[PDB]
Amino acid sequence: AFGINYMGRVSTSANNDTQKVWIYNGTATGSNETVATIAASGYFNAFMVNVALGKGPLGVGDLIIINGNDASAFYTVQTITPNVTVSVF
Amino acid sequence: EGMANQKAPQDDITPMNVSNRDAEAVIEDWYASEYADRSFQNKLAVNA
Repeated sequence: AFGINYMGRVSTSANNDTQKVWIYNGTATGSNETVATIAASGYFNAFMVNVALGKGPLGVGDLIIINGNDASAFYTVQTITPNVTVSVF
Repeated sequence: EGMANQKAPQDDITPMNVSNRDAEAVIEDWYASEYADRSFQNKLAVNA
């Protein structure tokens, strides 16, 4: 249940030779899901244009500030193909 | 004084900060005055 309206950029730099920082909602005002649900494999697949070839805004190593309806934590993108998987940080 | 730095391409600019300060001059008033009585006009060879 990824919602593009709840994803936002944090890092202001356009330098694509370094990693980006994202922030995702998920509280009662956002997608209203737990951190464990959001951190599940392939949850952010709908964000990528074509996840099979790894084409999309997310890149390996980006930091996502996940804000679930129970808690919040930093996460780091590990792979973008064939699924978008994240690990805690 | 300003300063020039480097940055990565497409990165946001990070200015080097320029300091400012102020200087204050205090104004004073001075007077130089004299009197010349009219009875001395006809008694002096100079113009008082």
